[PDB]
Amino acid sequence: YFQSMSPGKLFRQAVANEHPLQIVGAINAYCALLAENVGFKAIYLSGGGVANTLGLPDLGITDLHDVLEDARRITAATHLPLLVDIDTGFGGAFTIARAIKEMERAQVAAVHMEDQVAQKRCGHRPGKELVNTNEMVDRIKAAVDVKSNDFVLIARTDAYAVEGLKATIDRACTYVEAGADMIFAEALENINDYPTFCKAVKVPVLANMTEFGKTPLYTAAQLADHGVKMVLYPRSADRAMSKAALAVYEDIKKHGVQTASLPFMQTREALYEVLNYHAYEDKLNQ
Amino acid sequence: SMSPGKLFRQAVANEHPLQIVGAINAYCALLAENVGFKAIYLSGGGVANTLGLPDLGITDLHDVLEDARRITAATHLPLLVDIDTGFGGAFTIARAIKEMERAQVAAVHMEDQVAQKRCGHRPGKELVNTNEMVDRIKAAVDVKSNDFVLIARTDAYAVEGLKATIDRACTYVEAGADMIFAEALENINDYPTFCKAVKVPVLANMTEFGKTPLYTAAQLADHGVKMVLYPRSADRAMSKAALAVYEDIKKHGVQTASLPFMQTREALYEVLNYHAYEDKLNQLFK
Amino acid sequence: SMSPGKLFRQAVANEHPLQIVGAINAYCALLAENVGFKAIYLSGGGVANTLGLPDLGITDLHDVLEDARRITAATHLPLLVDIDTGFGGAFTIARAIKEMERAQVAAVHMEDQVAQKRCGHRPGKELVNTNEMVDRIKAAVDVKSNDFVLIARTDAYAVEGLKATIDRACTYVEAGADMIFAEALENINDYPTFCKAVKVPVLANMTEFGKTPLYTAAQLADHGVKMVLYPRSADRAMSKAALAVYEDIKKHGVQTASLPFMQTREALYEVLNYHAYEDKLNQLFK
Amino acid sequence: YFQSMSPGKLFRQAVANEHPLQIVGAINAYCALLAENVGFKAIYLSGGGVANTLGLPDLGITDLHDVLEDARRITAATHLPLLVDIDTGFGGAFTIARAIKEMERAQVAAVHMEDQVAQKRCGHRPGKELVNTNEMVDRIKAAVDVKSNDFVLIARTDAYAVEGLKATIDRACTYVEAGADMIFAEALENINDYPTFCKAVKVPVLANMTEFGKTPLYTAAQLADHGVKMVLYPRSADRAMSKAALAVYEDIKKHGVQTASLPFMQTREALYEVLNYHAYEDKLNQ
Ligand SMILES: C[C@](O)(C(=O)O)[C@H](CC(=O)O)C(=O)O
Ligand SMILES: C[C@](O)(C(=O)O)[C@H](CC(=O)O)C(=O)O
Ligand SMILES: C[C@](O)(C(=O)O)[C@H](CC(=O)O)C(=O)O
Ligand SMILES: C[C@](O)(C(=O)O)[C@H](CC(=O)O)C(=O)O
Ligand SMILES: [Cl-]
Ligand SMILES: [Cl-]
Ligand SMILES: [Cl-]
Ligand SMILES: [Cl-]
Ligand SMILES: [Cl-]
Ligand SMILES: [Cl-]
Ligand SMILES: [Cl-]
Ligand SMILES: [Cl-]
Ligand SMILES: [Cl-]
Ligand SMILES: [Cl-]
Ligand SMILES: [Cl-]
Ligand SMILES: [Cl-]
Ligand SMILES: [Cl-]
Ligand SMILES: [Cl-]
Ligand SMILES: [Cl-]
Ligand SMILES: [Cl-]
Ligand SMILES: [Mg+2]
Ligand SMILES: [Mg+2]
Ligand SMILES: [Mg+2]
Ligand SMILES: [Mg+2]
Repeated sequence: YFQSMSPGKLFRQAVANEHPLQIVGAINAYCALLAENVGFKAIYLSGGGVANTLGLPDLGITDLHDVLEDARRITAATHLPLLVDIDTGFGGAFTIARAIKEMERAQVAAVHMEDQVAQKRCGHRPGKELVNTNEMVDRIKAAVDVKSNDFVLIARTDAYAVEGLKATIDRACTYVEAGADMIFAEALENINDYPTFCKAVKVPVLANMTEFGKTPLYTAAQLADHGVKMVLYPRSADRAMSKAALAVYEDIKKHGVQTASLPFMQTREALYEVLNYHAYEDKLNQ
Repeated sequence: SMSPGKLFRQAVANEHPLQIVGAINAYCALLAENVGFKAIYLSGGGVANTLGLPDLGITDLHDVLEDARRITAATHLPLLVDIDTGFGGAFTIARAIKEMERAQVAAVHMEDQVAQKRCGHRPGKELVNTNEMVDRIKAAVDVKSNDFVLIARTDAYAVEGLKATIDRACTYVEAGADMIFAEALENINDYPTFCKAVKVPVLANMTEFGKTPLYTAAQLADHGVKMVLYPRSADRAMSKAALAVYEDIKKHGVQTASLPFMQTREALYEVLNYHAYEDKLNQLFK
Repeated sequence: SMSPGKLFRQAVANEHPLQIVGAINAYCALLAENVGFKAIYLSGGGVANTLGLPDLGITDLHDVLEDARRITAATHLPLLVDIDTGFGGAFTIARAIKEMERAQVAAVHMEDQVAQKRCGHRPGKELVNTNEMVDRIKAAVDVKSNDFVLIARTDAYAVEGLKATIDRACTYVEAGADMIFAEALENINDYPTFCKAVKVPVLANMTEFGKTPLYTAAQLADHGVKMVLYPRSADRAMSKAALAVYEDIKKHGVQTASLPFMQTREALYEVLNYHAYEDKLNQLFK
Repeated sequence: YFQSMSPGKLFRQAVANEHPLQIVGAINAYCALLAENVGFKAIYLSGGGVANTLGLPDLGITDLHDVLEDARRITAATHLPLLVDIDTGFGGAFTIARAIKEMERAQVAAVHMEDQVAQKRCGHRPGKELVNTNEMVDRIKAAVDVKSNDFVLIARTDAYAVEGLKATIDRACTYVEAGADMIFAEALENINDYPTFCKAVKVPVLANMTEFGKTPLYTAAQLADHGVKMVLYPRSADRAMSKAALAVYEDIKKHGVQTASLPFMQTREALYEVLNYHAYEDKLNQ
């Protein structure tokens, strides 16, 4: 409306307005513009996406700055509310506080922080270990301490795969008590566990619709009918982009020319429309 | 021991001709490397457009430098970087060259448009006079290392005709440019006379949706061309793929129909060389 | 609820006159805040010089933006930022304003020099015509929020005389500048006629080693000035102190003679508010 | 000589040439230019300095990017070899590897990494705890794995204050066996412990000459005569700069003008000489 809303308020309103809110991963500002064009009401900056786009595996190598810089580029280009993955907060209480404040300064609408172990030994192997409830509570309190009211903290639990449904609900509920605004859980293997989950935690729940993992793909409607308020598509666009890029590279290498690839390329014209190119080049000219 | 610039010069000498493919980010550069390209490119229009900006000279040294650094962190494959008109006067050009060298960049191209430049394939470009471009080149050559490659790009063809273009190119070589970028030549039969006149290696720009027909690398080489550039080819396909995934999710409430068009986790793991990470930990911490 | 720009406008209205002190970094801004200044300044010459560059328009939006962000992260004290001539054309100026707003900056000043600008106190400045500066201002006003302060700076005095300067300033106000920066006026008696003619608040630049005698804030206010700027004062003393410590260590093999000239750990801890950190941990994790 | 030496080689050579090498802290590029002018042969980027200059306490809040960005600005301005504080490496093996590679890419000559605990619990209080020898060995091996031969890794031990001389020597020796190039220890309370220390570890030893701690100030000559190859002055310049800045701020606030401060300010002329201003403004002019 005519209030000029804060990013967090826009996010909360998008969640309330949609049934459910679909949030799509965008690796850069241009992809966010594409999503906006299609009509999505919220967008997402994946941590794994930030790492992988740098040519790094998703092993917690990236820091606040890697993510912050990708987030800033996106929010500069669109007012569509952005949810940002900040992993485990990048360090202790003061680093978490810095992350929240910097994300808010970057006009980000929401972040999710998770309950994985962060600060393992130097030569410590990759794995799927959870911190205790109390430790995650501390992380949340560090975040809640400095956030504005409108800004959305989503607490993400990875407990489901490891601990089962009951333990997950207990954590999620404790996380809400600590001040989390919403809850991020993996796609439950059984759609009919959602009503119990959503009713227990009270706050809006996000379901993560990842491909090529251990989790099934339900429709947004199905998920909403079972109590879910947000559905996330974290890497979907990016996996298709990579296949397309690879195919173009192979085409050029094999054939000495990109002719066969032409039908698979967005046109200059469509690119110009997404950028509003003509309302620059033409619009203002000597 | 072998500098980026040296690797570039050697790639140019070894290949007939050297295909240089655009990569917008480090992951795309890894894809190109996997396919077996010998040099990669950071497009200025790509830098701008990926930020959601038109290619109108809004971006500065920092926008481009940051994208270049992310790519060279991930690969030793020699990178050619678009630095437009050098981002300002002599001192800015000098800063650009030194920063590009510090970022392990192999080559740059700088062009002879007036400051507020456009795509070389667009109508209504203004050129600086030969003397002014000479000054730009001199500023660059004054601070570059010997191995580092300065490519002088001329946009003169559309505006001044083939003869004037060749004269500029030749003057640019005399001023110390290492190679020539012959932008938006409309006919394969422009190349032999161009390439014979300038002597130094010449790049032909095989961009789509422009003023050039798409000739093969062999055809271009047979006409005296040493480098063929594919500046945005991968990027255009990526955008269409992203858009298609976004439409799928919006229309169908789920990304199932998109799955066949996505790179697999396995292929992603291979391109990131994920297993070398586990390997390294076993190597060092055992 | 109260925007940076609003805090700035209010500081200007409340003080007689508002003293604005240069701070090169966040720690200097904290020192100024401690002393009780109501507004702070990020000098363009300071941005350049601190990088080891001359103040010749080599720096870009990113150099300045990064220094501005570091300061505003540390303090809510309203910050005025030097954006030179806007770093390029209309679209660059628009980007600068939006980025400055995103960085929580309160005010900017933009001047009427030609692109490759110098210190306003140096001989041999070239000015753009009034019309061109008007265009610059319009580009800025078009995208700014209402609260955000655009200060139009004129360097015309040395080149064109007092009368021409006032005419420009007045045209700049008509174009939408909020306040006026009257650079390098040589005599206190230039101010009353200047300030009365332009109406909007006027800043006088009390820089050292320039073309201006150093008048008191009271004297300047009595002549109709609303803001007095001390752009590099702290920075010049810091450099002499650093140099003196370096000479001490080099000459004497030890820094003993320098100890009396060093801030104590205690004072440093107070300015950082170090104890609030321990306090916060006790508050939250008990 | 006429070889064009790598930064690390320049550092090694500076250490070998001097008796001992004095390395002075510089918070920014301009301070590094001042040190170079005075005649120092190596410079230092303090971690505490990076944090404090951001207005942050030295509590491990800063990351690789905060330090990297300050390091890049310095090395852009001078070829004087820079030693950079990278704390405990900013995370596990892969983060350490990234830190080394990025520091090398930034033309840094040397880093020091320490044996403090890093990855404490979220709401975990500030303190002076050491990791076990084995853990630091792992950190060193992570670093040595990716560094170039010439690049200098200095292993820093904080064991002295906590564990005594004997335990410190044992750690230092183990650190050298793991591949550290040099050793950083606090100022030993007894100058005559240095010969034993230096003879046991073999590699060059740095003594840290901090003010206002628990460590005494010996002269460079005294330290060198006892076996020490490097003496560090980490914050000295910066503490004097802060006192000078504060004094200028108080002057302007108290007196309404900076006249009393003038004798304590570096002149425009001296600033111009350090920057080589005249060989820009004059040197190249239309
Ligand atoms: C959402 C996620 O955490 C991410 O890093 O984007 C991933 C999603 C994915 O790529 O499978 C996750 O850890 O599930
Ligand atoms: C090569 C180019 O300079 C670019 O910035 O990618 C462009 C390509 C394009 O617009 O398709 C150009 O100006 O030719
Ligand atoms: C205020 C100023 O614009 C600056 O960039 O600090 C300078 C100050 C100076 O050079 O002393 C100016 O141009 O007046
Ligand atoms: C060298 C040091 O580690 C630093 O962070 O610069 C400090 C020095 C100091 O400021 O006392 C330290 O921890 O001793
Ligand atoms: Cl991965
Ligand atoms: Cl916007
Ligand atoms: Cl920001
Ligand atoms: Cl609840
Ligand atoms: Cl465009
Ligand atoms: Cl590499
Ligand atoms: Cl040549
Ligand atoms: Cl690896
Ligand atoms: Cl200067
Ligand atoms: Cl604050
Ligand atoms: Cl007005
Ligand atoms: Cl605090
Ligand atoms: Cl501290
Ligand atoms: Cl240099
Ligand atoms: Cl770099
Ligand atoms: Cl030994
Ligand atoms: Mg993630
Ligand atoms: Mg371009
Ligand atoms: Mg200035
Ligand atoms: Mg430190």
